[PDB]
Amino acid sequence: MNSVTVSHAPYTITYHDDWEPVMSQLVEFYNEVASWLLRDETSPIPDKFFIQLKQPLRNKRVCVCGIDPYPKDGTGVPFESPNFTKKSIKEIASSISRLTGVIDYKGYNLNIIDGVIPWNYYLSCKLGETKSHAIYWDKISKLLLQHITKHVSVLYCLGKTDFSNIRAKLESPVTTIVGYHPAARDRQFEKDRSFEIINVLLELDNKVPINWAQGFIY
Amino acid sequence: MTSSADLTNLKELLSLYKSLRFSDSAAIEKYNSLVEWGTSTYWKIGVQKV
Ligand SMILES: O=c1cc[nH]c(=O)[nH]1
Repeated sequence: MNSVTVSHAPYTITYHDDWEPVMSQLVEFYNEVASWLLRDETSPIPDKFFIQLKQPLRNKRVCVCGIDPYPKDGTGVPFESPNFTKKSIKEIASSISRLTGVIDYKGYNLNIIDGVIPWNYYLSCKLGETKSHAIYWDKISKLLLQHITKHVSVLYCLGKTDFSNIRAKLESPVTTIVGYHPAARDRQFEKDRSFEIINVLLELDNKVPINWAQGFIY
Repeated sequence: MTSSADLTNLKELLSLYKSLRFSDSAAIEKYNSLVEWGTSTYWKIGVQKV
């Protein structure tokens, strides 16, 4: 755990060694935009924008990527709902329940699964308004997602519309699956087999499949 | 990318990858056509045409 200093809240960014190559560029990009973005109240709070940079990358097989945080109550960990109250994480948990046959559980978190890094393409939104900070994060979002995708075997993006152009944001090709957002019409997320697909793709790359049941909180 | 159909094709690609002992033209053409579909659909996959 290292840190670097920026000129706007949160002022310090703490990061695991595996992120070192992007940190000086992150500092330059964040400094040019942060004052604008800080004019709004955000999800998450500025002190949590970068908490996922504390995760290692070298042990990661899969990135699970949403577009931006919960409009409210973002923790800085994508999809994380401490008291298991947000619809998206409950839907993700029901899919994994159906997949694994675990029926009794009290919560689910993508961030406690071996080999998985949950990620948000944009690192904040103005409170209550999805994608409101797309314009600020743009260059940072590319920088960080490109770095992640040097390490993972599979990128799984949630949201057909949101991620329709994701390939243009990446330099090197990476295995990329775009599935439905948990709130898609017509129970489309329920029918989606992305978690299983990710595992077959991992096997095709001689990697160990993800144990999705590790996400459960009991 | 999403679907039960996609999953079925990938599983079949994986099964053929694990054999790699093609006894006819059909199986080898299937394997290679699945590679092409997988690569187009997911951008990059871990196996290669033979
Ligand atoms: O962190 C989150 C929460 C909901 N949806 C997302 O895309 N990301």
